Amino acid sequence: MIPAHVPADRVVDFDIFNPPGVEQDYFAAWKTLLDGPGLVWSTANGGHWIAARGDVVRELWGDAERLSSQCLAVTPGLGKVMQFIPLQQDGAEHKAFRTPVMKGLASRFVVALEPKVQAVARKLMESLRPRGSCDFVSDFAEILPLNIFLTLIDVPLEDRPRLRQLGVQLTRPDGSMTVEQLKQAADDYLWPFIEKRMAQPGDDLFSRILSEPVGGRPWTVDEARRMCRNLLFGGLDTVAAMIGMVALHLARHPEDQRLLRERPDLIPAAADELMRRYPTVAVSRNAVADVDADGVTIRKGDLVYLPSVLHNLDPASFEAPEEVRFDRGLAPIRHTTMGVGAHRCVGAGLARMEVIVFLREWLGGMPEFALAPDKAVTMKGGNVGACTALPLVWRA
Ligand code: HEM
Ligand SMILES: CC(=O)/C=C/C1=C(C)CCCC1(C)C
Repeated sequence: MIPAHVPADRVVDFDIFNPPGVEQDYFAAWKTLLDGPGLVWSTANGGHWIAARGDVVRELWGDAERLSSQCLAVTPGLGKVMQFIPLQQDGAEHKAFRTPVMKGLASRFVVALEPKVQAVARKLMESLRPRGSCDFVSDFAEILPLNIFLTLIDVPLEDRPRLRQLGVQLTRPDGSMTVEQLKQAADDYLWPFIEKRMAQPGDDLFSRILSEPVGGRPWTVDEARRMCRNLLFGGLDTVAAMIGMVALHLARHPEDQRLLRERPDLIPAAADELMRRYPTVAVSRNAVADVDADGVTIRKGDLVYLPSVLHNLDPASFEAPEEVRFDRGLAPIRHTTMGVGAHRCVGAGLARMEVIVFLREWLGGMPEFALAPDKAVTMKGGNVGACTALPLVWRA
């Protein structure tokens, strides 16, 4: 049965956890919703809206006042549990908490972090280069995001090996452990780091954030719990997918690989264009006020799903979106990879550096890689799309 306020022509059954063809190609899968109305109602997953044209994706994603970030996901009970700070807050609450978190991730700090984050990326590269091949997802993409985390909070080097294992269970698969247990496992992982740094603040990421006030008052212990968790998680799944799609891109365009080994001065621009090119994040909102859009109305209560890839790769919003070209003059905030509006990734600057440093180490130190001849590339769906297997070969 469909609600009165949803025209029957807008009804689809698209399932956002498996768009069909998602395993073969994440983006085409999503891109099929372009041949249809700009805002449709999906009967899967308990019934919700999906934004399906870039103007709609972009406009709704900015409506932070009428579209709340509180449900977190379309899966009942998952928002209630994780309570991400800032990611799940509205209005003034969200303004207060965002300020010092943001300030923790300021340019000079990302910039200061460059050398250290590169060496990490390089060390991982070197542990693989002798092999002549690798499952890049499981051996690199899924492993660098946690390493960098370790380096952002500056854990002492002795501990890093023990803490990488501890951490590996929760970067991340699925995966028959409740939403509740998951959050317990990351709080337990994170807690020790929090005690040390609310006690003896250092100059790493968390200390910096934890010594700033929140609207005048000091962080409570639970808020730091919620905000740290949020930094951890916000930094793992998305970065890996991205680093993944970038290594993808290069295995399938060896000519870029040469453009880039020849013109390493071109890496920054290529990061920005690659990041516009392969965005795989999608978010939910819950309507707190009735919102008109695309000549229809979303009602208080309704859930809304926002795939960034229907903005960036909608040819109606960007010329030849599927072309990696170097003459757009597009500022990154003009596309929706890292989101839009009040909720726009605090970690933008850092991600972009992250990718750059990967390119710099991956293209400099490595020889010419390619896809393996007899192993497929496959991706997955959900909120953070990604490859689930990326077999890559090269002459050691
Ligand atoms: C691959 C790189 C990344 C991508 C594609 C990505 C994607 C996003 C997107 C789309 C949002 C907006 C979410 C929304 O409006 O619902 C977001 C926000 C957020 N990201 Fe990222 N992210 C990335 C990296 C990071 C990193 C490196 C960190 C921190 C270590 C991080 C921490 C956060 C947090 C806390 C927010 C919430 C901001 C708020 O509500 O004010 N992310 N990210
Ligand atoms: C449910 C969960 O464990 C992950 C939640 C998320 C993160 C950290 C990144 C941005 C939004 C999203 C993709 C929902």
